[PDB]
Amino acid sequence: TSKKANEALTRNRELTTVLVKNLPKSYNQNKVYKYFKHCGPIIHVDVADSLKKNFRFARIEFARYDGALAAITKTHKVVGQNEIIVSHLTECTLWMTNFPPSYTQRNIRDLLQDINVVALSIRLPSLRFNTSRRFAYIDVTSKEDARYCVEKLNGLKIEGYTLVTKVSNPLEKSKRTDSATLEGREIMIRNLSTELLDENLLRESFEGFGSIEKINIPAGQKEHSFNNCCAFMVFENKDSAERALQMNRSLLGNREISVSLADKKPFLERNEVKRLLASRNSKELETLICLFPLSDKVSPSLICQFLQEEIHINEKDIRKILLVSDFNGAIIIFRDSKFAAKMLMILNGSQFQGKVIRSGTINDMKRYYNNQQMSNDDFRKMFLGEL
Amino acid sequence: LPLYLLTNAKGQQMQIELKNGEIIQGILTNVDNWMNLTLSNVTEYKLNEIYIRGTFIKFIKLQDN
Amino acid sequence: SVTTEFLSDIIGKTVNVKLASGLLYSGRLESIDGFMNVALSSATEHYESNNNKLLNKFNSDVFLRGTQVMYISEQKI
Amino acid sequence: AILDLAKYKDSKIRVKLMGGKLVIGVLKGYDQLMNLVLDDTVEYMSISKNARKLGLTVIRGTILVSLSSA
Amino acid sequence: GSMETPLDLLKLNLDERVYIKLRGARTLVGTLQAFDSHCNIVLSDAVETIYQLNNEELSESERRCEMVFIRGDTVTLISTP
Amino acid sequence: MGSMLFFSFFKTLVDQEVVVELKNDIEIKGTLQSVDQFLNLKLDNISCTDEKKYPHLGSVRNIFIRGSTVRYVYLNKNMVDTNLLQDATRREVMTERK
Amino acid sequence: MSLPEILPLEVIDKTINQKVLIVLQSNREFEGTLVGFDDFVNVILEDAVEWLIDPEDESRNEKVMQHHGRMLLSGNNIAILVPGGKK
Amino acid sequence: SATLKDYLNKRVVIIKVDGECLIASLNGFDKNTNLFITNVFNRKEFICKAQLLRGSEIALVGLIDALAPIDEKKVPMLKDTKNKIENEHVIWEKVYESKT
RNA sequence: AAUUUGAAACAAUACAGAGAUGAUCAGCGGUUCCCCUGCAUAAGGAGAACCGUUUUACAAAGAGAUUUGUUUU
Repeated sequence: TSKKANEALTRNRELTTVLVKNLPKSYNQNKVYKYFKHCGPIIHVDVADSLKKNFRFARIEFARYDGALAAITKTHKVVGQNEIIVSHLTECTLWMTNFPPSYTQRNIRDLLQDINVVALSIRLPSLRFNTSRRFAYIDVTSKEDARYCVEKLNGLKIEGYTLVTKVSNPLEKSKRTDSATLEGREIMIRNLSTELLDENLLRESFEGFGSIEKINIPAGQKEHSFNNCCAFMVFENKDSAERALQMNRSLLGNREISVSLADKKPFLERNEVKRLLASRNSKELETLICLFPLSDKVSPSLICQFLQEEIHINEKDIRKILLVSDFNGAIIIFRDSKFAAKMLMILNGSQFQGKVIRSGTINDMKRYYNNQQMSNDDFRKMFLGEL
Repeated sequence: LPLYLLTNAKGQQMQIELKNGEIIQGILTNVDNWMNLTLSNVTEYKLNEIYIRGTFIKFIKLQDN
Repeated sequence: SVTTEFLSDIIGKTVNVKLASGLLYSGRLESIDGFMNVALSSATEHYESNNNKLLNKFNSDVFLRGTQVMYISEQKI
Repeated sequence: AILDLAKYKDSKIRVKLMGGKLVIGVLKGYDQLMNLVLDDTVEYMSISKNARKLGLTVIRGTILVSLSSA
Repeated sequence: GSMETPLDLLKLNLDERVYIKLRGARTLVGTLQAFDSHCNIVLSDAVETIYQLNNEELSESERRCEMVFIRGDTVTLISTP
Repeated sequence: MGSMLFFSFFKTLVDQEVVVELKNDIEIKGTLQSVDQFLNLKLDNISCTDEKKYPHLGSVRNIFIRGSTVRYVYLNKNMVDTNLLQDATRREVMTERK
Repeated sequence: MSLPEILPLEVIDKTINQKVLIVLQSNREFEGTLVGFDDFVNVILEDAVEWLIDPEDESRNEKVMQHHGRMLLSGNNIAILVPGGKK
Repeated sequence: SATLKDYLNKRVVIIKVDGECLIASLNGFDKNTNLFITNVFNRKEFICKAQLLRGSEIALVGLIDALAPIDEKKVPMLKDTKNKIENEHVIWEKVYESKT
């Protein structure tokens, strides 16, 4: 069995993380560092304002437990003229999901602010391996604040999205709505004819392999009279789907179909990006630009949103936005090469998330990344002398 | 493709007109990726070798071969 | 380094800037960069020497291309 | 890269240079960028009457256009 | 404090009429719309002036144009008219 | 590395009629078809302007031009947003030296 | 036995604070005290003499200017460095 | 993208910076426009077949259609890319006194 | 080891931290290299980069080979 030493790694997190309460208004992140760096090597420091802005909180993630203990010995010391308190940060962490795709850290801080909850730390995930990732861990200042956030924020509708707010505990994680695809139970059937795009016929043709949970036929295939149609079929267990792959290269009706396990989206996007990065054509590449350098936490919705709110680009001018974290950048694919060229001109040197970014072609993005990674006689005499 | 042709051209007779309108007549013995040369048995317009800085080349007349 | 310290302690002094073409510019060095681009206020233009016939007197800042610059020197005369 | 100056490391060479200058002298040393140290240097401008003596010199590798034996 | 580079100071002249002296005894005057670190320039409402020597008398001719790109390598100096 | 500005500028003028005047005094009317990182120009359906005094071509409809031989590129005011050029320029000089 | 080598940039280093003559590609030279240089052999000279040089007769040389203070002489056109200066 | 692909193995007119035209066939090229060309002749006795032209010296490549039509010889003779006039300073002092 | 089209990637986006990943950004075989545990040597530790090899549904069409100090006079 694989065991839950998740409780191990979470205990490590709390155990080596401290909360410092009641630092002076004038105390910044740097001064927190100087005050505590004698306690032990520090991994991270967060500072947050109090509710009435009269003092500050700090979160310090220490490398090792002895450092957290040393930090806690500072409880009831006096800083400036403020008496601080140092304690382990515990049962003060939320996991939040399904905020709107365009919410930023500031939006989340302000969300908690609206109900008079100070947020000490908001931690967003890397989009390296899945561009769609969207959740957050939030450390607040008390166990009560955590319970209040769950009571008030779980189920709240924000921009049409039903928010999820939970007291953080990874063991309680929900089963995803796409888990069937993630689990390898969903097959994709390709190269069906229009005559064959029929749920009943597919059930008779595939149900021998195992119980079918679901059949999805993408819309628009009959209406646009496609030569080739696709369908997706989810089986209740992995063994059934695997055995159903034997229908590959087999005859169905009067057509020859392909059948394979459905790939997941992050995989498909990376293969699209891999295809793009190796390209030597030019009609497609000349319609896209790159922005760099960017945090691997920046989602396409934020980049699209940035183009709309800061650059005033029309939604339908953007064909696609793809992340390229191996070069710390992002690709924006537009509708014509002239518009792309003009966006290239407008965007280079602009500010995003408070930092100046540059635009350019793919090779430009790669290059930037790689680059960041006395008497004549006297003189004659010494030499002559050696000879 | 051109520097490739010079690489294989190793051992050919050649005439090199430089920016200074001087001529060199010799037998290519080495080029590099920057187009510098060394050539065997040479006429300036007497020498056995010569090194020619590629930036100072106007063009090279090769053999019809 | 010796060069960057030179650029630091010649800001504001009067200089002569000679181009490769032999044109000579005199005036107060308002700005200089690493590429030897120059901005000069009150620039006179002579050929080769300040003692020759005056070609131009300039009334605003003149910018000069570093790629064309042969030398820059302090004027003490 | 292509020419090992060591074979030329102590004889008189003929060096043509970019601005028209011709220089002859004994090769004392060199680097990868083809900067050279020459002794007994003579500088010719563009025959024999156009001759200046310079003694010990360094020719900048950046303006070298051709090198040969002398 | 800090360091205005000559390029930065020249960008202070953006949208204004400038005087450019070019290689080959030629000068332009126009309204500076753009330039880069190579001194490539886009001038609007420009006026080129070509100066020549007939034996011992100075003669000139002029061209005028709406919008003109200028390759930096021909530029010897920039100032104001 | 930098530049970019005029490269992007020219990418906006592809399919516009321009006149390229060269260091050799030759003037060429043509349709911009492509540009590269060195600002080499490929012009389609060319004709020598000023005068066909420079007949040396005649039987030439599309030319490649080495960026380093260009002296002037004449354009029309209709073709350019002078706001984008001034804004982009202030951002770019800022970029090349920082 | 094998007596050591001379490296050009090392010679130029050994010329700092001595007199030097810097000859350009054209018929022009600057004599002065070498203050320092950079990677590209841009040179800082102090109280430099600027000469135009007659090819036939070294006496009919022309002193273009006596410089005072320091000059930065761009290493673009620099053909030859002579430590100790002329003769 | 602007490559010299379309011009491969087709007849071409080359203008070199010296101000010399060339009729040729462009067999090869690199990303420095170093021209590998064959069956070159002026504009008009055949000089040769097979030469390397160095990109630095190329001003202009033009794509031609048929080799005849055309020939010429009473033309002011085209210049070079350099504009080394002569006594530019003389011209500038003339302009100074002209503005006085 | 390539591109374009048939060709529709569905299923409400989100649904558990660099605590993420399918060569998706990998495993394995090798080469070289940046420091430590240390006098040495020698376990082993933190690994980086290049080169072999292990993965890819079907069809058709046309065919990308450009390959990682010459362009700021």
